[PDB]
Amino acid sequence: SAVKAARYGKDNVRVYKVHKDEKTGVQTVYEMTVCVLLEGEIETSYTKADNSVIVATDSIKNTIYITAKQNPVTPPELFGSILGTHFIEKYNHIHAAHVNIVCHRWTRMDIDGKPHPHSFIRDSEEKRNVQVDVVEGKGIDIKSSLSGLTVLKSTNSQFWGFLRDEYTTLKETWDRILSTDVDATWQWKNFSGLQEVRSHVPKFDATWATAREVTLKTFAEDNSASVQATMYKMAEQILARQQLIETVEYSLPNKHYFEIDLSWHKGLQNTGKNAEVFAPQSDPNGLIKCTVGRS
Amino acid sequence: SAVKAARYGKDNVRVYKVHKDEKTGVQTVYEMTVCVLLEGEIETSYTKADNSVIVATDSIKNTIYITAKQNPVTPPELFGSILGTHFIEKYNHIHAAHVNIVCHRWTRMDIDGKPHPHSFIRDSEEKRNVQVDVVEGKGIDIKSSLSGLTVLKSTNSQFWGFLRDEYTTLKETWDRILSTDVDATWQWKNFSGLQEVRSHVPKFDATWATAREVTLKTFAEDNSASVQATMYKMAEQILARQQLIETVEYSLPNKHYFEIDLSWHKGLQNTGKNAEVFAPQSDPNGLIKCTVGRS
Amino acid sequence: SAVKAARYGKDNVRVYKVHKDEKTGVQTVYEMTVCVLLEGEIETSYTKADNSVIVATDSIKNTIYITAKQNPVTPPELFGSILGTHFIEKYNHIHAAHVNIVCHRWTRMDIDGKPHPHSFIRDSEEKRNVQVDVVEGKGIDIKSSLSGLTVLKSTNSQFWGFLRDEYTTLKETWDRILSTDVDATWQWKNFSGLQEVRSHVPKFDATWATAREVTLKTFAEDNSASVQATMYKMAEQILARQQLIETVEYSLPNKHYFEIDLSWHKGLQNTGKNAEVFAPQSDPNGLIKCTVGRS
Amino acid sequence: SAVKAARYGKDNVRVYKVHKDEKTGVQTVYEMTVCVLLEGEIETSYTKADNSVIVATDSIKNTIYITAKQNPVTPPELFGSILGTHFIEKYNHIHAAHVNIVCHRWTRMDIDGKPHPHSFIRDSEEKRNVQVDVVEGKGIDIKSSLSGLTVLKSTNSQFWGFLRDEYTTLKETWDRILSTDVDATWQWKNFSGLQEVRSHVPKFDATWATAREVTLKTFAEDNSASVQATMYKMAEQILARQQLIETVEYSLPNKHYFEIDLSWHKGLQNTGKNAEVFAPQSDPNGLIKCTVGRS
Ligand SMILES: O=c1[nH]c(=O)c2nn[nH]c2[nH]1
Ligand SMILES: O=c1[nH]c(=O)c2nn[nH]c2[nH]1
Ligand SMILES: O=c1[nH]c(=O)c2nn[nH]c2[nH]1
Ligand SMILES: O=c1[nH]c(=O)c2nn[nH]c2[nH]1
Ligand SMILES: [Ar]
Ligand SMILES: [Ar]
Ligand SMILES: [Ar]
Ligand SMILES: [Ar]
Ligand SMILES: [Ar]
Ligand SMILES: [Ar]
Ligand SMILES: [Ar]
Ligand SMILES: [Ar]
Ligand code: NA
Ligand code: NA
Ligand code: NA
Ligand code: NA
Repeated sequence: SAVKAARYGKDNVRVYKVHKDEKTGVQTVYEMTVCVLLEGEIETSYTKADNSVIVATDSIKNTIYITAKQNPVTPPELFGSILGTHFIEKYNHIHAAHVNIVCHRWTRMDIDGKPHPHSFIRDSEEKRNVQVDVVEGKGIDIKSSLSGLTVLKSTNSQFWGFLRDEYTTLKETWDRILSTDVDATWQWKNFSGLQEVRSHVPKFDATWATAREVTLKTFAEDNSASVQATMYKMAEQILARQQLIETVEYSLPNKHYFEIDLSWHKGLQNTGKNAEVFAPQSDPNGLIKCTVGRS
Repeated sequence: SAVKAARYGKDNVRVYKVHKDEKTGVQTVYEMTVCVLLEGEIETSYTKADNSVIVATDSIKNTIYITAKQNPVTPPELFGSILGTHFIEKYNHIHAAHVNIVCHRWTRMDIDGKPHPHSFIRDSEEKRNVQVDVVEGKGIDIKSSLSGLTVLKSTNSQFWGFLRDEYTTLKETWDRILSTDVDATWQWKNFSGLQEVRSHVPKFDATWATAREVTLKTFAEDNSASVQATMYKMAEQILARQQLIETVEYSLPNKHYFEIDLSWHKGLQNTGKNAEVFAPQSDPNGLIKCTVGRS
Repeated sequence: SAVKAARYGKDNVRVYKVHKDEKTGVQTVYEMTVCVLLEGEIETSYTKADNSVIVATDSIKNTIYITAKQNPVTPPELFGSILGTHFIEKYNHIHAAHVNIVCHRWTRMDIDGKPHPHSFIRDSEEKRNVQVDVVEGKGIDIKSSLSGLTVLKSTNSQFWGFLRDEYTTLKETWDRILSTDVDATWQWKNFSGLQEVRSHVPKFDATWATAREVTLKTFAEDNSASVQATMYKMAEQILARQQLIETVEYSLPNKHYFEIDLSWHKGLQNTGKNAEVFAPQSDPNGLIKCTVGRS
Repeated sequence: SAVKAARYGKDNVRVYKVHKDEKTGVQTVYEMTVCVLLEGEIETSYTKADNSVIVATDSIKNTIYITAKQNPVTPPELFGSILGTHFIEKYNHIHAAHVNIVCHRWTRMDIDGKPHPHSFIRDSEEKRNVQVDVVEGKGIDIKSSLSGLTVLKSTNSQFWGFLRDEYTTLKETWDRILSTDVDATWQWKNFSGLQEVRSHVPKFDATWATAREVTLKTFAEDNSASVQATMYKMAEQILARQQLIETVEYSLPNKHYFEIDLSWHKGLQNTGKNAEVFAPQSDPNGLIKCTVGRS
């Protein structure tokens, strides 16, 4: 036997950081969950009980906290790049660092219409994420994403003209509910190293803001022919607005809301134009995926 | 043997309802999860296989959908009262209906600064809940609550002057992080029946709004001596603002954020006044509970 | 305003303990999650920022670990009694300790048909639990439970002769699937203190084993008329087998498995006697509860 | 813009099937969760609102139930192959079917030492899984796995001789707890189509049984130098025992159990040789991955 592939490190490292402006009193908080997995000349740790090649996962955890102490943790694309670059530069035998960051929302509270200097609310479990792959000799590959953005529209969704055969029961509809959890990923041009990442820093927050705004506006305004057709419009708009993105990927559940026929009870009319009460379906769910690039 | 207590019915009934203003085009959505459990002269279903006394849980589910079709589903205090009253009035042998409703957030989207007529976002997993106990001859007992309201303040939290003995390691602090998930419950005066509930309908949304506003403002503005002292201030303010509430109950985790001593690494200073990077603790957690009434 | 009720302490305290027989080499592991909440003369911590009455939740956590070091952690009824008794005896102003323990399964591995001396498997997420309420002057109230015991029978379940009215669509059946997650609780006679608990120690493991055996055998062998009728048989048998139990409580979901009519496709027969493929329903679920005592 | 990649279908399809031997009365149950995603000439559904190319996700769901009715659902490698082959053969424009199956445990109950004919227990949340990729012109690629197999050993785990630098605090140890959740995957030789899969059917259950037995025996018996060294031994043994497997992959968390120094309290000794009470750590966790092939 032989090792064909190997990576190891520390997962689920919870990190908080505070910035304190001691001139204004304004405090800003950041909270994330970090995973760092390393690759390199480590096969002997598996094959020969050779722990000399192991940078302990416990040491990787310490390094995450130290790096957060020594650097801004925002945007997460930059933090992940600094952290990944540390491992491949520090250790001659480590050749790749794979950094995943989940950013948790701490939105400043408005109290009596004024932003509070040091109080925050988790406005929803929506995440901003990065996957930063730092590969010696191959630069820095960044995928940025938003996930767990849960939305619903009560009309201006349609689904008709689909294939109908002996497996088909689904009625065509010209007016349905559409609800999803948005998972949207934008894949950056390869960066040569930390300098090139730093040269583009403002684009990270700006492209995340664009991706979110385009997702919400397209969802709300598209008289949707399908999940497929609506998600493609989101992707093409995001590509049009940031030349440093190569691809946009959407992964969208179709979280079904079924009509309830109540006509068996006192002739109640609750279908078609009279549909008011629906049964949200926990499972199963449509799952629709696209990766869109430049033609 | 004998039945000392019995209740049964349907749990986890997911319900959606849409209101459509066909004059303005504005659509409004409501989504909840409903549980209805019945009590009454039902012991023989347990003791003698006597299913004649069982209103099938499947029929309870149908009744939830029918009631939602025939009535507004807001405020949940009213909906729960209508639903509970249905079972004790319809069935001579059913003497109590216990209705629990969890209300899910669907907040109207703002697109280009304008409220969208039919698109919504789940802004966080915060819930508004009711427990409505409709008991034949004993009226309607309502407990209203907000839950899963997750907040953090980065300073203006203290914890000192606690008991110190041979079991104590905790350092006193005059400046710490405080984070919790707010579970706040207000218990209404007993109502005689549906008419009395209906006579107070506006107070339900108003008292929920008060409970939330008081929670957020007190949390943000109290230079906290403890979770105990801060939560008591929230309760006393809510009681002062609604005479139809008898008690306010808070159940608050203390979601700890630990300092990380980094002085072992290049003399890094990350404690006390220099604390920037913290380790959020998933478990264990302080758990602090109060029920506050009028003196 | 005034404090009507108050309790506080530490939740979600994960504890592991190992016993090592250094004569046989056999090691035995225990893992639990502990919650301790205290009551007593603590209202001033809420009303006057008086932290002098607070035994810090951090100190409660330390005390859990110290108590586990100084005592066996099995059976959990005894451990919870020792832990609760510590707080009301140690602190003059603490008058109640409420101890909840969840016991996690670590079942010894059988390797090549021989029990391994120090390797364990989590055979399912089934829990053994206790709630121990130690109240100064009122002794020790223990509720023992098993929970998350997930079972299914593919036949010998029936449901007919239930109430049928204008809310009813459910077809009577003489042959259905029955599946549940068993939550069974047995409530002990009040104990005067730790000595009386210790005098009954063997009964705790024996009564848990009885409750589990009776649950499984009754579920498997009862040609069930309803969840109600089957659960009552379990309760009456457990009461018959342990005179120191006062009540037995079951809380059982009816985890529905729906027939799928496939007759629309090539006349496939998949209902009634021909039913082979079913759709497990995640929600909603029947929820059936009983408390059974001696007549 | 252009579609670079696209797949869609139905996720989270819960399926139950019963087999009834009407000669012996013995009933056997199967429960799974199925996902089917299709690829093919479907880009116009995204780009031009062309629903004619869409086999509705609802129809994919119907097809899963119909296929389960018409075929055995075991082993899952065969069921997934039949299901995937259906879509690429039935639809000229569908060129790939990606079938993921999670198999849920329903283990026959033993009542009074006799196997019960129709009663089952979920002995733990351990899963048996398949990923079956059926690609027109490229045959059938199967990855088999077991997941959520949670184990602990209380000794005969070591971790020393790892890299020590200015980022390192971890003490070397010659005796620690090792606990993990086993995720093990074996990747089959490419199969030309359904006939070749069928020709190997007995090997699926046999190789799953081998993978589980080798995992448990190696974990229990290896005086472990690291997670790396132990998992490699499992992989090399599984490869040695089934020539139709090309690779074995393990993904293992190191679920840490920390010593608790209690020497601050009455000089209690709970470290090193005296360590009895430990603090299970929910997060962070080491994460160790290998893919092993033939040299
Ligand atoms: O088995 C282990 N492998 C590692 O890579 C590691 N790092 N810290 N502890 C560890 N234990
Ligand atoms: O066993 C059952 N009990 C009930 O009360 C019920 N209601 N619907 N189905 C049911 N099954
Ligand atoms: O606010 C707090 N209340 C307490 O009771 C406590 N105990 N430890 N830390 C604490 N913080
Ligand atoms: O938007 C949709 N896309 C689909 O592919 C689909 N299939 N069923 N319903 C559907 N809705
Ligand atoms: Ar952070
Ligand atoms: Ar969409
Ligand atoms: Ar609703
Ligand atoms: Ar608070
Ligand atoms: Ar334990
Ligand atoms: Ar039952
Ligand atoms: Ar199945
Ligand atoms: Ar291992
Ligand atoms: Na390197
Ligand atoms: Na009645
Ligand atoms: Na006392
Ligand atoms: Na095809």
